[PDB]
This record gives sequence, C-alpha cells and structure tokens, in this order.
Amino acid sequence: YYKGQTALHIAIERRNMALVTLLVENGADVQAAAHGDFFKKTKGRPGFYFGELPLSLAACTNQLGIVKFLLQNSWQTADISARDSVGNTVLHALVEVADNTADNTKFVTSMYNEILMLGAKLHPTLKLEELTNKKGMTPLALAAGTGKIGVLAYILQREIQEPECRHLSRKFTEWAYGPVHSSLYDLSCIDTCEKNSVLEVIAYSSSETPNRHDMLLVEPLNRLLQDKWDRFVKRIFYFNFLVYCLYMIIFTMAAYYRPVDGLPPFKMEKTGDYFRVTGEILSVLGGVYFFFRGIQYFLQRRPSMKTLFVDSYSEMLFFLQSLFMLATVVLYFSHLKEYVASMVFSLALGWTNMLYYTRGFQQMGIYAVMIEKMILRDLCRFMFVYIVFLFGFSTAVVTLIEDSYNSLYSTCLELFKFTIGMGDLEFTENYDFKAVFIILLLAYVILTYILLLNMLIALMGETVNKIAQESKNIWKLQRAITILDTEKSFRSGKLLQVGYTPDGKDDYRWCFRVDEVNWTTWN
Amino acid sequence: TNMLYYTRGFQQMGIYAVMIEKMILRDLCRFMFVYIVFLFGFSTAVVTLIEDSYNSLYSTCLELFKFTIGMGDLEFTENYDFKAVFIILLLAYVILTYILLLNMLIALMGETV
Amino acid sequence: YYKGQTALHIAIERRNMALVTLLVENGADVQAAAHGDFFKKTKGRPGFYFGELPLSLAACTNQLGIVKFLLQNSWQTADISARDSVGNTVLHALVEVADNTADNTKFVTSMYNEILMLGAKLHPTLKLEELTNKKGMTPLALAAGTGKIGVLAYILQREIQEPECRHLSRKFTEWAYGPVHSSLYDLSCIDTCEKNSVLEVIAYSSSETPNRHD
Ligand SMILES: CCCCCCCCCCCCCCCCCC(=O)OC[C@H](COP(=O)(O)O[C@@H]1[C@H](O)[C@H](O)[C@@H](O)[C@H](O)[C@H]1O)OC(=O)CCCCCCCCCCCCCCCCC
Ligand SMILES: CCCCCCCC/C=C/CCCCCCCC(=O)O[C@@H](COC(=O)CCCCCCCCCCCCCCC)COP(=O)([O-])OCC[N+](C)(C)C
Ligand SMILES: CCCCCCCC/C=C/CCCCCCCC(=O)O[C@@H](COC(=O)CCCCCCCCCCCCCCC)COP(=O)([O-])OCC[N+](C)(C)C
Ligand SMILES: CCCCCCCC/C=C\CCCCCCCC(=O)O[C@@H](COC(=O)CCCCCCCCCCCCCCC)COP(=O)([O-])OCC[N+](C)(C)C
Ligand SMILES: CCCCCCCC/C=C\CCCCCCCC(=O)O[C@@H](COC(=O)CCCCCCCCCCCCCCC)COP(=O)([O-])OCC[N+](C)(C)C
Ligand SMILES: CCCCCCCC/C=C\CCCCCCCC(=O)O[C@@H](COC(=O)CCCCCCCCCCCCCCC)COP(=O)([O-])OCC[N+](C)(C)C
Ligand SMILES: CCCCCCCC/C=C\CCCCCCCC(=O)O[C@@H](COC(=O)CCCCCCCCCCCCCCC)COP(=O)([O-])OCC[N+](C)(C)C
Ligand SMILES: CCCCCCCC/C=C\CCCCCCCC(=O)O[C@@H](COC(=O)CCCCCCCCCCCCCCC)COP(=O)([O-])OCC[N+](C)(C)C
Ligand SMILES: CCCCCCCC/C=C\CCCCCCCC(=O)O[C@@H](COC(=O)CCCCCCCCCCCCCCC)COP(=O)([O-])OCC[N+](C)(C)C
Ligand SMILES: CCCCCCCC/C=C\CCCCCCCC(=O)O[C@@H](COC(=O)CCCCCCCCCCCCCCC)COP(=O)([O-])OCC[N+](C)(C)C
Ligand SMILES: CCCCCCCC/C=C\CCCCCCCC(=O)O[C@@H](COC(=O)CCCCCCCCCCCCCCC)COP(=O)([O-])OCC[N+](C)(C)C
Ligand SMILES: CCCCCCCC/C=C\CCCCCCCC(=O)O[C@@H](COC(=O)CCCCCCCCCCCCCCC)COP(=O)([O-])OCC[N+](C)(C)C
Repeated sequence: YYKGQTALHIAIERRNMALVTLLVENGADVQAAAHGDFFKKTKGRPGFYFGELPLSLAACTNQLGIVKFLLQNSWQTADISARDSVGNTVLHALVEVADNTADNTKFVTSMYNEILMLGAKLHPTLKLEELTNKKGMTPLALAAGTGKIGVLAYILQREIQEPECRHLSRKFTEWAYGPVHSSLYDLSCIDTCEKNSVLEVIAYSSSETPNRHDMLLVEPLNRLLQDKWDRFVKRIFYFNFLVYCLYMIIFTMAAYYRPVDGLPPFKMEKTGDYFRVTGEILSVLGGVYFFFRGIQYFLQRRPSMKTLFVDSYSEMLFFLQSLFMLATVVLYFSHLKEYVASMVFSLALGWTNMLYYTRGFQQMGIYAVMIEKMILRDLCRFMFVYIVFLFGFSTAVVTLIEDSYNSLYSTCLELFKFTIGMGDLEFTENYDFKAVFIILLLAYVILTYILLLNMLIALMGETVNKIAQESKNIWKLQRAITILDTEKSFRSGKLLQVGYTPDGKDDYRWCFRVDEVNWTTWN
Repeated sequence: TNMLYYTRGFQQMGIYAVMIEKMILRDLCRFMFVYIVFLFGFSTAVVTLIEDSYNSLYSTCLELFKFTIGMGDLEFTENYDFKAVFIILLLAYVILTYILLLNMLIALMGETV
Repeated sequence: YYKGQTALHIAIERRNMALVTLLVENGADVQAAAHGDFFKKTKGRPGFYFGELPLSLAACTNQLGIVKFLLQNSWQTADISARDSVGNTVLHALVEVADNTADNTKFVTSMYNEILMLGAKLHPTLKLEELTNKKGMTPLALAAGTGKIGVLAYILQREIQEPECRHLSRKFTEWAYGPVHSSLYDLSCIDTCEKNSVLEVIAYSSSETPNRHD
C-alpha cells in the first residue's frame, strides 16, 4: 500500500527541500520505486498517482525549486526518462495528474514546459515526448486520450522564445508584416502518426474521455480538418452521399416493384424483371458492404460493450440496416414472404440514414445532432411516461369495455390517436358507465395530450437552448470521423524548415500555415 | 402573401414579417428536408408493404403527410400482409415526425425568436 | 510579389522612424509605388493592403510620429492626395484596413482625424474626402459599402473643436439652453449625392458587406 515509499518521498511530499538534499547523501536513492497501491491510479481507490519516482513527485506537487535539484547535483544522476511500472515518465505522469481545472491547467503547463528545457539543457540525446508508456502512448496522445484539453492546447501551441529551446516549439511564426503574423503549427503526430495520432485519439475516444467535443476546438485542429474537408473530403463525402442516394433509389424501386404473386425466390420472365434483379443484386451488396463496414468498426476499433449503445449510433443504424437486409436474403431464399417485413425496415432505416450524410453541412448537421439529443433526452423520458399512461388508461378502458374494442391493442391504439389529433371520445358505446369512460379519457387527454405532449415541446425547447453550442461541437467531431475514415478508407501542410535542432541540422517539419491579424502585438 | 411586403410600414408587424422570413429559411428548410427524408423514407417502406388504391407512392406520401396535420389514420390500409410491420412503421413515422420533429420545430422556432 | 518595395518601406514597417529620415535624404522617394501582389488586397492571398505609398503605410501601422514627418520636411514634398494603382488615398486605404474590431476602430478613427487636420493645415486647396478611387467611391461611401460601421459612425458624427479645423466637422451644435443641446448633422452625400450616397450604399449593398443592418 505504502510499498516502496522511502524517507525521501516524505521529504518531498512534506514540501521540505532541505532534507531531500541530505537524504540522498546517505545513499537513499532518488530513483526510488514507490510501487504501492496508494501510489498507483485510483480506479476505485483513494490514492494519488504522480509517476512512481521522486522527480515525478515534485513535478506534480507545486515544487519547482526541488525538481531542478533532482537533476543538478553531483551525488546522484537521476535519469530524466526513468520509466515506471507502467512506463510513464515525468511528462506522461504530469499528464495523468491534470484534471482540467484552470488552476491545475496553468500549473501543469508551466511545469511541463520546464522539464522539457531542462531535458534539453543537460543532453539533447532525447526526444523526451516521443517516449511511450506501456500503452504505447506519448504524453501528447495521453492528454488527448485522457481528455486533457488544457495540456493539449499547450503542447500544440507550444512556442518557446529562446535560441537553444525552440526546436521543442511546435508553433513557429515564419513571416510578419506588422499586424499580419503567420504561424507554422507543427503536425508531427497530429494527423500523420505511426501510433495514436492526436486526431485518431480524440475522435476515436471512448465515450467518457472528457471533452471529446472540445479537444478539436484547440487550434489548429478545427482549422486543419476544415482544410482536409475543403480539399479532399468534401468531394469524396458528396460522392459517398451520391452512391448512397442512388443505392436507396435502387433499393427502393426494387422494393416498390417487388412481386406480389407467388413465393420467393421469384423468377425472371420479362425484361423489366432483369432490371430489378440487378436492383436486387446491387441492393444486397451494399448490405454486405454496410455489414462488413460495420464488422470492421467492431474489429478495427473493438469498442467496449457500453460503447455499442452510447456513442456509435450511426454505425449501428447502417449495420442494423444491413441485418434487415441480410435477413431479407435469408428469407427470400427460405421461401417466406417475411423478407418484406425486413425489407421495409431496411428502407426506413435507409432513408433516415441520409441524416448521416447531412453532417457535411453545418446547419443541417447540427440539426441532425439536435435530433439525436432529443430522441434520447426528451423523447425517451416522454415515451416511458407516455406508455405508462397509455397502458395505464388503456387497461382501465378495456377493463370497462365488455363483449371489437374489447381488446388491449385497439384501445392502446385508439388512445394513441388522441395524441396525433385523431382521438374519438366515442369510440365505444360498449361500456356500463359513461362518466367512468369519459373521466378516464379526459384524464388521459389532459395528462398526455394537453400536459405531456405540450410539456415535451417545453423540454424539447429547453434542450435547444442548451445544446446549441454542444451540438455544433458534436457536429465537428462527426465530420472529423468522416475525414479520418476517408483517410484510412494527400498530406496536409507543407514540409517547412522552421529552425535548427541544437546539434546543427535543419529541423524539417510538416507544418500548417495559419495567418492571424492583431492590432496590439507590433513585434 | 405579398401583402407581407407592405406590412413593413409597421414596426411590430414588419418585424413579424421578418421573423417569418428567418423561419422559412432557417427552421422550416432544415425541417422540410428531414421531414421529406422521413416521409419518403417511410412512404416507400409502406407502399412496398402494400399490395394489389393505396398501392401508390403519392397517396402514401399523402396519407403520411396527414399525421403531421393531425389527420392521420393508422388504418388507411388493410391491404398488407404484416400488421406489426405496418404499424411499427407508422408509429416510427409518427414518433419521428409528429411527436419529435414537429415539436422540435417549435423548439428550434422558439430558439430563433 | 514584393514589387516596388523600397528600403524606406522597410524603415517604416519595422517601426524605425530614424532611418525613414535618412533614407529619403539619399534620393529614395517617399512616393514609392509598392505595386506588389503581397501589397494588394488579399482576395485569396496572405497579404496586407495599406495604400501603396509610405505615408499610407505609417497611417495604417500604429505610427503617428512618422506620418507628420512624411509631410513636414524640406527634402521631399509628399502629396497628401497621391492616389495609387486603384485610386485609393491614405483616407480611402485607411478605410480598407478597418476590420470593425473595437481596438481597430478606436485607432483608425483617431488616425483618420489627424490626416484631415494636417490636410487642412498645409493647404486648404482640397476637399480630401470628396476624392474618389477607381470605383468612384469616397472613404465615406467606402466605409458604408465595405461595411465599416466604426468609421462611418465617426465620419457622420465628426465634430472637431478648434477654430481652423471645424469646417471638416459634420456634427455642428447650434443652440443650447443648459441640458438642451441641438446638433446640425451634415447631410452632404448621405441622402443627396451624385455618386454613392451613404444610404444608397448601405441599403443597396451586396449581401455580405458586413453589418448592413447595423
Ligand atoms: C431487431 C432489432 C430491433 C432494434 C434494436 C437494436 C438496436 C438498435 C440500434 C442501436 C442504435 C440505437 C439508436 C437509437 C436512435 C437514435 C439514433 C441517433 O440519434 O443517431 C444519431 C447519429 C449521430 O451520429 P453518430 O452516432 O455517428 O455520432 C456519434 C454521436 O454524436 C455521439 O454522441 C458522439 O460521441 C459522436 O458525435 C459520435 O460518436 O446519426 C445517426 O444515427 C445517423 C442518422 C440516422 C437517423 C437518426 C434518427 C433516428 C432513427 C431511429 C429509428 C430508425 C428508423 C425507423 C425504423 C423503423 C423500424 C425498423
Ligand atoms: C417497446 C415498448 C412498448 C411499446 C408499446 C406501447 C404500448 C403499451 C405497452 C405494451 C407492452 C405490453 C403488451 C402486452 C403484453 C402481452 C399481454 C397481452 O397482450 O395482454 C394480456 C392482457 O393483460 C395485460 O396486458 C395486462 C398484463 C400486463 C402486460 C404487460 C406488462 C407490463 C409492462 C408493459 C406495459 C406498459 C406499461 C408501462 C411501461 C413502463 C393477455 O391478453 P392478450 O394477449 O390480449 O390475449 C387476448 C385476450 N382476450 C382473449 C380476452 C382477447
Ligand atoms: C420539391 C421537394 C420534394 C417535395 C415532395 C415531398 C414528397 C416526397 C418526395 C418526392 C420526390 C420524388 C418523387 C418520385 C419521383 C418519380 C418516381 C415516382 O413517381 O415513383 C417511382 C417509384 O419508385 C420511387 O419513387 C423510388 C425511387 C426514388 C425516386 C425519388 C428520388 C429520391 C429523392 C426524392 C425523394 C425524397 C427523399 C428525401 C430527399 C432528401 C416510379 O413509379 P411511379 O412514377 O409512381 O409510377 C407508377 C408505378 N405503378 C405502375 C406501380 C403504380
Ligand atoms: C436508376 C436510378 C438513377 C438515379 C438518378 C435518378 C434519380 C431518381 C428519380 C426518379 C426515379 C425515376 C424512375 C422511376 C421508375 C420508373 C421506370 C421503371 O423503371 O419502370 C419499370 C419498373 O422498374 C423496375 O421494376 C425496376 C426496379 C429497380 C430499378 C433500380 C435500378 C436497377 C439497377 C441498375 C441501375 C443503374 C445503375 C447506374 C446508376 C448510375 C417498368 O416495369 P414494370 O412494368 O413496372 O415491371 C416491374 C415489375 N413488376 C412486375 C412488379 C411491376
Ligand atoms: C459495381 C456496380 C457499378 C454500378 C453502380 C451504379 C451506382 C448505383 C449505386 C449504388 C450501387 C453500388 C453498390 C452498392 C454500394 C453500397 C453503398 C455504399 O457503399 O455507399 C458508400 C459509398 O462508398 C463506396 O465505396 C461505394 C462503392 C464505390 C462506388 C461505385 C459505384 C458508383 C457508380 C456511380 C457514380 C456516380 C455517377 C452516376 C450518376 C450520378 C457510402 O460511403 P461510406 O464511406 O460507406 O459511408 C457510409 C457508411 N458509414 C455511415 C458506416 C460510415
Ligand atoms: C441521384 C442524385 C442524388 C442527389 C445529389 C447528391 C450529391 C451531391 C450533394 C451535395 C452537393 C452540394 C449541395 C448544395 C449545398 C449548398 C450548401 C448549403 O446551403 O449548406 C448549408 C445547408 O445545407 C444544405 O443546403 C445541404 C442540403 C442537403 C444536401 C444537398 C441537397 C441535395 C441532396 C438531397 C437529396 C437526397 C435524396 C436523393 C435525391 C435524388 C450549410 O452551410 P455550409 O454549406 O455547410 O456552409 C459552410 C459551413 N462549414 C464550412 C462549417 C461546413
Ligand atoms: C414494455 C415496457 C416498455 C417500457 C417503456 C418503453 C419506453 C422506451 C423508451 C425509453 C426508456 C426510458 C429511458 C429513459 C432515459 C432517460 C433520459 C436519458 O438518460 O437521456 C440521456 C441520453 O443518453 C443515454 O445514454 C440514455 C439513452 C436511453 C435509451 C436510448 C434508446 C432510445 C432509442 C429511441 C427509442 C425512443 C422511442 C421508444 C419507442 C417505443 C441524456 O440525458 P442528459 O440530459 O444528458 O443527462 C444525463 C447525462 N448522461 C448522458 C451523461 C447520462
Ligand atoms: C388529480 C387527483 C387524482 C384524482 C383521481 C380520482 C378522480 C375520480 C373522481 C370521481 C369518482 C367518481 C366518478 C364517477 C361516478 C361513479 C360511477 C357512476 O355510477 O357513474 C354514473 C353516475 O352519473 C354521473 O353523472 C357521474 C357522476 C358525476 C361525475 C363527475 C364529477 C367528478 C369529476 C371530477 C373528476 C376528478 C377531478 C380531479 C380534480 C383535481 C355515470 O352515469 P351517467 O354517465 O350519468 O349515466 C350514463 C349515461 N348513459 C345512459 C348515456 C350511458
Ligand atoms: C392532472 C389531473 C388530470 C385529470 C384527472 C381527473 C380527471 C379530469 C377530467 C374530467 C373530469 C371533469 C369532467 C366530468 C365528466 C362527467 C361525465 C358525465 O357525467 O357524463 C354524463 C353527463 O351527465 C350529466 O348530467 C350531463 C349534464 C351536466 C353537464 C356536465 C358538463 C360537461 C362535461 C363535459 C366534459 C368535457 C370537458 C372537459 C374539460 C376539462 C353522461 O350522461 P349523458 O346522458 O351523456 O348526459 C346527460 C344527458 N344530456 C346529454 C342530455 C345532458
Ligand atoms: C381597399 C381598402 C384596402 C385597405 C386600406 C389600406 C390602406 C391604408 C393602410 C394603412 C393606414 C393605417 C392603418 C392603421 C395603422 C395603425 C398603426 C398600428 O397599430 O401600427 C402597429 C401595428 O400595425 C398595424 O396595426 C397595421 C396593421 C396592418 C395594416 C393596416 C390594416 C388595414 C389593411 C389590411 C387589409 C388589407 C386587405 C384589403 C382590405 C380591403 C405598429 O406600430 P406603428 O404604428 O408602426 O408604431 C410606430 C413605430 N414606428 C415609427 C417605428 C414605425
Ligand atoms: C431506435 C433504433 C432503431 C430500431 C429499428 C428496428 C426496430 C424493429 C423491431 C422489430 C422487428 C420485428 C417486428 C415485426 C415482427 C416481424 C414480422 C412478423 O412476422 O410480424 C408478425 C408477428 O406478430 C406480431 O405480433 C409482431 C411481433 C411483435 C412486434 C412488437 C415488438 C417490437 C416493437 C419494438 C420496435 C422497436 C423499438 C425500438 C426502441 C429503441 C405480425 O403478426 P401480427 O400483427 O401479430 O398478426 C397480424 C394481424 N392481423 C391478422 C390482424 C392482420
Ligand atoms: C426514435 C425512434 C423512433 C421509433 C423507432 C421504433 C418504433 C417504435 C414504435 C412502435 C413499437 C412499439 C409498438 C409495437 C406494435 C406492435 C404491433 C402488433 O404486434 O400488432 C398486433 C398486435 O398483437 C398483439 O398481440 C396485441 C396484444 C399485445 C398488446 C400490444 C400493446 C399495444 C400496442 C399498440 C401501440 C400503440 C402505442 C404506441 C406508443 C409508443 C396486431 O394484431 P391484432 O390482431 O390487431 O391484435 C391481436 C388481437 N387483439 C386485437 C384482440 C388484441
């Protein structure tokens, strides 16, 4: 629990820089391995993780005066990389500790700056940040995966104004003509990475992973995806939308002009049945595509059990459409007319799934997201209570009905008509007590139609006030996944020379030119 | 309808005519795209299921425009083969268009104002 | 791209008022014609437009101490009208540079005031603002067409309290009886103009033309 904890960790955590000097002189190392349960991540534990090592403790402790000592001393030669039981360095661990609190953000980014410079002052034989833990995650990708927008904003916009420590900048200003100043944001492992690009870790994040939808508003990401969109994804996406529209046009007439005379599999006799069979072939193949394209989404991401049903909603409804399609093949060869039952569900899913492709458009794509955030937030709450009432008063009505509205379906059906403006208050005279029948419908009308539908409109109006910004930020991620999937299924930015590493060479960098214009920054 | 031009000589009415513009384009265009996707989506799905004169894409698209104006019969055909399909598919239509998307329009149309 | 750019434009843009003094003494004119693609409007170009002329550069640069020098010197006699490849003067160009940012609004209107007075101190044989570019647009109509509400608010409400420079005011207070004070806003080329009244350029503006409705 307190395993590995030396007296030097006491000298640090108690904010006593004097004894940390003395304790290492006695032999007690500064590479001490606090592999204790208290000293690992919480995961249901009241503990604190800092990096398993003294240097990592002081960095995560509001202790800068100490951290410089753990390196600059003659007694011990504490390695600055110095991984732990999980591979995390001081820089990794210094991302594990961030909480997105503003007071924590200002602190971690200040400290995170200082160890980098110190890691360059002593020996440049590094690339600190290109080290990975035992999840194969750099601190950059670790702040993106763990949802640490504050650190991510720093690492991307990192500019250090001094000669030796500018190679570790990743925001280079190239030219300026007064108010105009032009940056050269580095793209190394934001879009092109071997392991865990920033974009492949924001967009493809698990649903919790906080601030999934804010991590892209971090400049240059909103601006780089819009470059990929305007350049080589707007053309492909609108071609994906074409083929899907044509596919739906083709699966629709092959469904509209289906046979009605016999059993399946029907047989080709006339010319017009050769045009539909292709319409049926070209229909099913897309259902193999959206099937395999859906299986891949559950084998090249392998999202958890929860992450089938909390954030993958579109990918489900194209896969689900494919299941109703590949149930429509099994039952068109099983000699069964229930393929139609599956086939109309495929159409209904299919056309509704145009509401996917309207994410290539801002005001329409935000609209498609509000629809999501109403189906789940306002319509689920509604349709639970509405079914309680509907089935509540239905039973109460069909109970009262005797001796064919003496049925629970038609009563639940006739009471669904009050809500669509088609309720007869006289759909039965087959009862024994009229005040009961009508007090019980007026109770239904008042509670469901007058109150609860109109209440839905109110809920549904309080939601729009809230998700106006969130749904734009959910829209840009949906377009991001569209950009990234297009890439995996064109290199952005040019290979500019920005400066020089502190060993003599040209620091070649793939960089994204941005052009801002201020009027108080005359320098 | 072009009287709604000349009501710009009046403040509270002329502002009203401008809100009408900024709803036709902002809220009703977004609505009537998605509404036609659903309408034509579920219509095809219904007239597919219909056999042997509601075996038509017009009248089905027409009868499904009646759920939104409060005139939708959930029994405008018995000419089908599967009733759960016909009614799950209309309730899907009603819930998505009438209960959700019209009432959502009112919400959008209220955030605009 | 950098065409026409002299070493004097360097001495200005680098905010060095000392070398601008020396460089004109060597013959390098202060009517220099920076007809370069970088020095024209963006229209899909990462450039900066200032007015194609040094006097126009410093006016659009957070440089007032320099602008008075480009006129008040014995070595060269920089014309204050001094049109460019598109006809814009310092006053026109000083509207092209406005962005409606509040920090830019306070700046351009302060500077836009100063060249007018200086344009009156040296020689009144002008009507600076009644000069037009090659679109037939004065700086007034150019701030209305280009959507520059901050400059437009200045030019219309322009009142300068001093004897010689009040003819360039266009907001004259006539009478006052304590709390009551009565203005006389000038209407010359707001409603009655030969070319491009302010109202005929706000209302009849293209749809982008920002702040049409403000
Ligand atoms: C026999 C089987 C019986 C059935 C049960 C089996 C399980 C059901 C399937 C599981 C799924 C259930 C879905 C329930 C309905 C709601 C769906 C909906 O709001 O999804 C919006 C979605 C948005 O994008 P995405 O999801 O990509 O974005 C996500 C998302 O934003 C996330 O928050 C962010 O992390 C991030 O942005 C990104 O990760 O976009 C679309 O889904 C495309 C548009 C599709 C239309 C959306 C409208 C709703 C249609 C529902 C009804 C279908 C049509 C009628 C069918 C009739 C009967 C057959
Ligand atoms: C997907 C979500 C639901 C959408 C649908 C929404 C609609 C409402 C929900 C409908 C769902 C339930 C449908 C009925 C289930 C089978 C029994 C049945 O049909 O009737 C039984 C009758 O007696 C009853 O129905 C009362 C017993 C309760 C059954 C339902 C469980 C309660 C939860 C669910 C209820 C919701 C409560 C609120 C929920 C929080 C048996 O009789 P019968 O089969 O009719 O046989 C003919 C009898 N005859 C010979 C006399 C003619
Ligand atoms: C102004 C905006 C629209 C307003 C109207 C809104 C209403 C909905 C929109 C209606 C617009 C389309 C109307 C149909 C076009 C002609 C084909 C036709 O009539 O039916 C064809 C059938 O098969 C089909 O209709 C399926 C093929 C798709 C056709 C439409 C293209 C998809 C986009 C548009 C669709 C929207 C999708 C969502 C949009 C994002 C051919 O058959 P028929 O001609 O009937 O011939 C009689 C056949 N009989 C002998 C068997 C009896
Ligand atoms: C094709 C979509 C293009 C999209 C753009 C246009 C926008 C869409 C807008 C408007 C729609 C306009 C067309 C409406 C149809 C009327 C004409 C017609 O087909 O009549 C025939 C019906 O046809 C069928 O039964 C064929 C059904 C499947 C067709 C799908 C294409 C086939 C695959 C290849 C496609 C090419 C792939 C390349 C695509 C680039 C008449 O025959 P029938 O006597 O009714 O007999 C039918 C069977 N029955 C016995 C059951 C009755
Ligand atoms: C080989 C037959 C040739 C003839 C076919 C005739 C065409 C008839 C149509 C459709 C019939 C074609 C077969 C079914 C396709 C299923 C739909 C599909 O895949 O959609 C995908 C297209 O992405 C593709 O890669 C599609 C395949 C390439 C297009 C080739 C045909 C287009 C020809 C015509 C070209 C235009 C010129 C015509 C006039 C305008 C959609 O993109 P996605 O990335 O999958 O995103 C959705 C999935 N997600 C939500 C889970 C992310
Ligand atoms: C077979 C034929 C299939 C149809 C052709 C399809 C292929 C060609 C498709 C698309 C090419 C481009 C279409 C025009 C877009 C205009 C832009 C616009 O107004 O955008 C605005 C609204 O969004 C819309 O207006 C889009 C409306 C829905 C999609 C286009 C209608 C046609 C498809 C319907 C019929 C489907 C059913 C089948 C029909 C038969 C949003 O603004 P923005 O523009 O995003 O502004 C930039 C903001 N941003 C940079 C932050 C993002
Ligand atoms: C037989 C017996 C049947 C019983 C009755 C059957 C009723 C069936 C229906 C609804 C059942 C009741 C569900 C109540 C949910 C409460 C709202 C909620 O949590 O909203 C959250 C949605 O995010 C989610 O993850 C919840 C999604 C709920 C189900 C989604 C499927 C709906 C598909 C379509 C089907 C709909 C039409 C149904 C057609 C019939 C958002 O909430 P929030 O404001 O953000 O706060 C929570 C924050 N949080 C997200 C971080 C947690
Ligand atoms: C919100 C808190 C939850 C409350 C839930 C409990 C509430 C329950 C309340 C009341 C319970 C009892 C009501 C029914 C009477 C008993 C049955 C009976 O014999 O009926 C008979 C007595 O004849 C009548 O006319 C009906 C009696 C008057 C009912 C109206 C007053 C109550 C309405 C206020 C309702 C509550 C308001 C609440 C406001 C907050 C019916 O006969 P008829 O119809 O005259 O003749 C048949 C006609 N025929 C021949 C044409 C066929
Ligand atoms: C959040 C809580 C939710 C609510 C929970 C609690 C429930 C709240 C809900 C409903 C409760 C309130 C309504 C009570 C209904 C009584 C029914 C009754 O008795 O019918 C009997 C009327 O009997 C008569 O004697 C009629 C003459 C009296 C006039 C009644 C007023 C009209 C009622 C209308 C109400 C509609 C408006 C409702 C607007 C509110 C039937 O007998 P009859 O033979 O038909 O009539 C006599 C002969 N005659 C026709 C010649 C006259
Ligand atoms: C053939 C006969 C044709 C009719 C005669 C037409 C000619 C005579 C027409 C108009 C003369 C004046 C009418 C009264 C105006 C009252 C002012 C008022 O209340 O204004 C308010 C509401 O706006 C309205 O009340 C206006 C309502 C619509 C127009 C007038 C109704 C008659 C035309 C309908 C029938 C058409 C169909 C044909 C009918 C046969 C607004 O406030 P304000 O007043 O603006 O306040 C000042 C604010 N401001 C300074 C910022 C702006
Ligand atoms: C939102 C995400 C998208 C989901 C889309 C996919 C959803 C698709 C769901 C389901 C797909 C399958 C449904 C139909 C059954 C197959 C066809 C068949 O044989 O039907 C028969 C089986 O008899 C029945 O009674 C129907 C079976 C029960 C259906 C109700 C449960 C599902 C409702 C929940 C719906 C989803 C809730 C979603 C909540 C989130 C019909 O026979 P009948 O009617 O009994 O007899 C005929 C009557 N007659 C003789 C008078 C003529
Ligand atoms: C965002 C996502 C959007 C949604 C997407 C997913 C879709 C969501 C939408 C709809 C899905 C939920 C509804 C399922 C409908 C089933 C239809 C069916 O099976 O019909 C069969 C009923 O078969 C029976 O067995 C009836 C007895 C069971 C009671 C059923 C409850 C009432 C359903 C009412 C529902 C209305 C209320 C709906 C309120 C929600 C028909 O057979 P029958 O011969 O007529 O009946 C048997 C004999 N009897 C009459 C003597 C009893």
